[PDB]
Amino acid sequence: GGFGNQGGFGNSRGGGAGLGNNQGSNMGGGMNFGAFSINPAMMAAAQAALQSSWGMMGMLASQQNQSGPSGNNQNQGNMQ
Amino acid sequence: GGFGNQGGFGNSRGGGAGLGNNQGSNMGGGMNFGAFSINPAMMAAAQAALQSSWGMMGMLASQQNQSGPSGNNQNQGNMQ
Amino acid sequence: GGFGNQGGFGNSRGGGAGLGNNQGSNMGGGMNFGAFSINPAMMAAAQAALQSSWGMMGMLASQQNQSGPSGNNQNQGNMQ
Amino acid sequence: GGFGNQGGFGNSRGGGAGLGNNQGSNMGGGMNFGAFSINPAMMAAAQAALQSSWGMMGMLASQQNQSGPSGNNQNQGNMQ
Amino acid sequence: GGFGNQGGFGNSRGGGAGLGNNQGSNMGGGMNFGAFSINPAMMAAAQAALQSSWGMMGMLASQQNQSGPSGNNQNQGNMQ
Repeated sequence: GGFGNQGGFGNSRGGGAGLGNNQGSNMGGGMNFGAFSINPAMMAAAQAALQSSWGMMGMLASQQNQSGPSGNNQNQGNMQ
Repeated sequence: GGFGNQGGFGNSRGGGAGLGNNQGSNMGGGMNFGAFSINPAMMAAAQAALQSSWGMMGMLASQQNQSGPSGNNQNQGNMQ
Repeated sequence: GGFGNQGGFGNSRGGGAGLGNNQGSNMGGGMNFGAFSINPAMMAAAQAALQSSWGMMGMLASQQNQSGPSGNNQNQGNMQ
Repeated sequence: GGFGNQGGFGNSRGGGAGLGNNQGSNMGGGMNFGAFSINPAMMAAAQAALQSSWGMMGMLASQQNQSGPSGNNQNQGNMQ
Repeated sequence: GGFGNQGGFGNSRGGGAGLGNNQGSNMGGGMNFGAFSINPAMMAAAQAALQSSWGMMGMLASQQNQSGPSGNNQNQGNMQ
């Protein structure tokens, strides 16, 4: 058998809706997703840190260090 | 048999709705998802930290260190 | 069997809607996505840090170091 | 079997909508995407850092170092 | 089988809409994308740093160092 393989999606008259087959990956931190819809309305706001991993080896090493956001200012306006 | 393989989804007349087959991965921290819908309305707000992992080995090592967000300011407006 | 292969999507009368087959990758930090829709309306705001990985080896090494955003100012206006 | 191959998408009467088959790559940090739509309206604002990877080896090495944005000012106007 | 090959997209009556088959690449940091649409309206603003990679080896080396933007000023006007 293989190593680390991923089959396809939505074929041969595909259908349905979702999130599938993620390895070591990040989805979010301020994001909107709309499809096949009528009059959608969405709002997102995030202050965040994300860290992820798949298959990691190490010897006398240091791997993945993250220091988050600090000391920022932000302003977004209105939408009529 | 294989190592770390993932079958496909939504094929041959696919259907239904969901989240499946995630290994060592992160989904969230401020996110909206809508599909095949009429007049959806959604709001999300997050202050967060997320950390995840699959298959990790280590010897005389340090792996995955995270310091979260600190000292920020944010403002989002209105939507008529 | 192979190593690290990914099948295709949306073929032979494709259909449906989603996110699939990501390895070691990042999706977000301020993003909107709309398709096949009527009168969509979306808002996103993010202050963030993201880090991701797939298949990593190391010996007497240091790998992936990230220091986030610090001390910025931003202003976005209105949309009639 | 191969090494690191990716099948095609949207062929032979393609259809549907999404994000698929990413290896070691980044999508976001201030981005809008619209298609096949009527009267879309979108706003994005980001202060961010992103880092990603697929298949990495190392010995007496240092790989991927990132110091984020610091000390900037920005102003965007209105859209009637 | 091959090494690092990518099939085509949108052929033989192509259709649908998306982002697919990226290896070690970056998409964002202030970007708008519209197609086949009526009266679209979009705004993006970004302060960012992005770093990405696919297949990397190293021995007594240093690879990928990035110091982000610092100390800038910017102003964009209005659009009636």
